[PDB]
Amino acid sequence: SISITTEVMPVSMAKTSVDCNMYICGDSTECANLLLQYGSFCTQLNRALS
Amino acid sequence: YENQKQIANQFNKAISQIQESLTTTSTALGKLQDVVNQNAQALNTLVKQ
Amino acid sequence: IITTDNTFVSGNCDVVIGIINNTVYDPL
Ligand SMILES: *[C@@H]1O[C@H](CO)[C@@H](O)[C@H](O)[C@H]1NC(C)=O
Ligand SMILES: *[C@@H]1O[C@H](CO)[C@@H](O)[C@H](O)[C@H]1NC(C)=O
Repeated sequence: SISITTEVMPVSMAKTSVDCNMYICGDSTECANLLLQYGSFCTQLNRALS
Repeated sequence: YENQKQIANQFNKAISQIQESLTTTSTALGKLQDVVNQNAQALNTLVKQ
Repeated sequence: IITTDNTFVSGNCDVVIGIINNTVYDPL
């Protein structure tokens, strides 16, 4: 007999990004100056997601 | 067995072409470069923090 | 034993490098 069989494989997922200042601080100027004290944490997570 | 000289000549020319493509400044070894870069990048971050 | 059953024929004895002289038995 001749049989035909299905196999389903995932290839990719969704490409997502976050604005680190918009998530953490929103539109605040005080929060941005307080977040500057942590060094480079937003750049590193943006680089990983990219 | 009847085409041995031609096959040897083609083998020799392909070997010669590899060491020219690996001389004319290609970026075929970028997979080995990226790894190096990644290490440096991560470690540089640990210093600046 | 080298016979015609386990051997095949191709061309003349002029282009292969290293060919020798030997007999090939045939079962007639
Ligand atoms: C093997 O090497 C010898 C020595 O040069 C040479 O006379 C002979 O023809 C060679 N045989 C083959 C099959 O290349
Ligand atoms: C095989 O026999 C032929 C006879 O026609 C001869 O010319 C040839 O030299 C022989 N082969 C060798 C390797 O001597």
